[PDB]
Formats: sequence, structure tokens, C-alpha cells
Amino acid sequence: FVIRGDEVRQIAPGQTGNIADYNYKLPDDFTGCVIAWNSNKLDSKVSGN
Amino acid sequence: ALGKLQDVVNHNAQALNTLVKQLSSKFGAISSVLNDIFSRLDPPEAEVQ
Repeated sequence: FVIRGDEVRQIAPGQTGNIADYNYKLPDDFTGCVIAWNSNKLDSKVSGN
Repeated sequence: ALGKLQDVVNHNAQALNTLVKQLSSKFGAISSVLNDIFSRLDPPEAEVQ
């Protein structure tokens, strides 16, 4: 998916916030990896996406 | 005269009291209240505590 810049830290087990509660919840006993990279060049419109 | 009989009771009660007192020690954690540890801190180091 695509999220805001400061919300990338909300994608973690045990976190609290708007994204971690109403959009995507990670289990406490989570295993695996998360990969997040800036994509300002492909998901940005001057008029507004 | 009955110190021999009294000492058994005095030892048992004192040991039980010592166990109850040891129940309320922080043991190196930030707090000795368990639900406080749950609520105040996130799971990552709450698990360690």
C-alpha cells in the first residue's frame, strides 16, 4: 500500500495511531520484514493526487 | 517453657510473611505493578519487564 511519510513508523507491532487502528493492524507476535522507500516521483501530481 | 513449640509457629508465619513481602519488589524493573507495565509501555520492552 501507500502511506504518508511520518506514518511509516506506525507500521510496527504494538503501535497505536490512526493507521495502526483503522486501516492496518499488525499482530503482536509478528515475524517477517517491512520494506518502505520514498516514491515521490511516481505518486505525486502538481494538481494533487 | 514452651519456646520449642512457639518457635515452629514463629518460623512458619515469618516465612509466609517474607514471601508476601517479596511479592512487592521491583526486581530491577521500572515498576512492580504488572498492569501498569502493560498500560504505560509498548509490548516490545513490556515483555522484557
